Amino acid sequence: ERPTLPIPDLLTTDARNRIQLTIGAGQSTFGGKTATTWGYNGNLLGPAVKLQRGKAVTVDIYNQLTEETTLHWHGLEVPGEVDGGPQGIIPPGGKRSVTLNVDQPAATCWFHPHQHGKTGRQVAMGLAGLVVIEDDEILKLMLPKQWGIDDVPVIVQDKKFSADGQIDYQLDVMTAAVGWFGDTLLTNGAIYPQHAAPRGWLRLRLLNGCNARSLNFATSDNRPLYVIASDGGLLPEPVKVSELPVLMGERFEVLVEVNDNKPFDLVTLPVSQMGMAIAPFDKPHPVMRIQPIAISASGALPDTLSSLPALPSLEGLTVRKLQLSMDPMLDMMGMQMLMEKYGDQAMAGMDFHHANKINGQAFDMNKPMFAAAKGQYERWVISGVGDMMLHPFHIHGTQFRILSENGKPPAAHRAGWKDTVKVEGNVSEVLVKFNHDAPKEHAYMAHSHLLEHEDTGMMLGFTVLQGDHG
Ligand SMILES: [Cu+2]
Ligand SMILES: [Cu+2]
Ligand SMILES: [Cu+2]
Repeated sequence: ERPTLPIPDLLTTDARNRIQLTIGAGQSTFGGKTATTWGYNGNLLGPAVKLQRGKAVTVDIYNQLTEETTLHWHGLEVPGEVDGGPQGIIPPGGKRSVTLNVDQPAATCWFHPHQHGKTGRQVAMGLAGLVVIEDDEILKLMLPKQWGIDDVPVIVQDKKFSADGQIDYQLDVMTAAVGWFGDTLLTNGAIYPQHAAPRGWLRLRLLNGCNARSLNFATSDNRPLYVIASDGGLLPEPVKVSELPVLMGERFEVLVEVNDNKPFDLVTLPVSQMGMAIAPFDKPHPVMRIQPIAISASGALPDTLSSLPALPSLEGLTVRKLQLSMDPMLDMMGMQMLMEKYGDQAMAGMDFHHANKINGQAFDMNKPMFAAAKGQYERWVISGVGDMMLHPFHIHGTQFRILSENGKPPAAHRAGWKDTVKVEGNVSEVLVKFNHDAPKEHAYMAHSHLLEHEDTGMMLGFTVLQGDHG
């Protein structure tokens, strides 16, 4: 029998208004082999922290690893001091506390390490958790809302393991060039689980938690997915899709219909990204089995969900150009190693530690590239012209609107609030506004979310201090 889908615990504040997260090493089992893994409040992955718009929470973070880490709340708009970028060091055996004052629409965000140069390994070892933000608006909708029954998080990740069963992560030339990817797909940490869902509407909060692998969700029997929310919250109305591409670090919430006596699989379809259509990912691959059950369910697919504000006029806004690049030598060496090992299938459908760059500079923790304005829209133009690697570009401190995505206006289910934009051999443009401060000592990051590229230099720091005084 397939294992049941693990359900992260939904963790709320205690009487002291505190949430405790312990970062630690333990053991997990994959395919009958034990592996050392890391987790928040457990052996692997983490809980779902539940936050309400307009309410403060204090998080106490206990680092019980033997190495430094940081804790970043990806998708949360918070000041730099509590954003948990690479400057937010938590010593091994130490504790750090942050007060989060949540001020943004309901959405599914997530959290993960951001340790300088080591983010890929620390996520690969198992660290990731979820953030569920609620507000008044969303609860009035009739959405499926029973956590772990008809409202379920789905954190999808690949791993590769060595013969001893341990997770096999090394940041070497090939993995630095193409990304860390594996042959084993996990869904909330389990291999091909089943989830028992009541007849009616099932809400899936999908996260691509892979280091480097893009995904493309669909159902085994071609039933549609109704997209209701993206990274930064609800869309204005549901968007019906037959397939749903999801970049690394992106979330979408979808509703799917569950009918009596008709089990089906959520699957991922082959993608056109270097290295990612190697067997078993050359064909549709299962993510999990949905098994209909007969218990109570009241959830609805609402005709209307929210209102999206009009894009502001673009005239007169500051433009920032961010040119992404990879060292041609790393690109050539890594691509050759990939082709030699896997052959043509590795391109199907198509020293090095500071090799990857933005505007000619590898990330410098001591030197923010610029100071962005506070409380003012800017247009950021991000280019990957010059290579054909996938760069899901993420900017801390904001939920943004995509104006142009890699050659075209964004797809309808990508036109709302986003914290990731596709850049791949073309140029994208986003409209951003920073509402919180970030000083040089706790700067915001902007980077590709292909973690091995972030780790080898494709990140910049930026500060936010003041708006116009002119
Ligand atoms: Cu992230
Ligand atoms: Cu982030
Ligand atoms: Cu980041």
